Amino acid sequence: MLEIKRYKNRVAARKSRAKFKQLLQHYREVAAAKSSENDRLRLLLKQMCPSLDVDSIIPRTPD
Amino acid sequence: LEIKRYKNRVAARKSRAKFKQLLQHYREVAAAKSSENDRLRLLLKQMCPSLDVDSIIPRTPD
DNA sequence: AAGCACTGACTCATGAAGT
DNA sequence: ACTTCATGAGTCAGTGCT
Repeated sequence: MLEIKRYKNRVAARKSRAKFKQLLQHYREVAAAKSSENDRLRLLLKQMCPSLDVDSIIPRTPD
Repeated sequence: LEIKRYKNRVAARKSRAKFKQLLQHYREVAAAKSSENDRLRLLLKQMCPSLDVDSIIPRTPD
C-alpha cells in the first residue's frame, strides 16, 4: 500500500505547491487591479465634484 | 556523523516564510483596496445619484 | 572562486472535511 | 472511526548570488 500512497502524495504535493504559486500570482494581480480602480474612482469623483477633497474624506492606503 | 543540515533547515523555513508573507501581504493589500473602493463607489452614488458608475468602472472580480 | 544562502521537489506525519 | 486529499516541515539536489 505504501508505494501507491507515496505516489499519490507526490502528486498532491506537486498540486499543492502549484496551487500556492498561482494563488500568489492571483493576489498580486488583484491587488494591482483594485489599486488602479481605486485611482480611477478617485479621479472620476473629482471630475464630477471638483469642489470635493476626496483624499481628505477617504484617505489613501499604501501599497 | 555531522552535517550542514542545520543551516538548510533554517534557510528552508526562511524561504517558506518569505513566500507565505508575500502572499499574506498581497491578500491584505487587495482586501484593503477593495473596502476602500466600496466606500468610494458609495460616496459617488450619494454624491451623484443619477450616474451609472458600474458602466464606467465595473467592479473588479475580487 | 568558491562557498553560502535560496528554492524546487520528495517524503513523512498531521490536519481537515466528508462518510 | 475510516478514507482521502491538502499542507507544514525536514531533507537532498540543483540554482543563483556576490
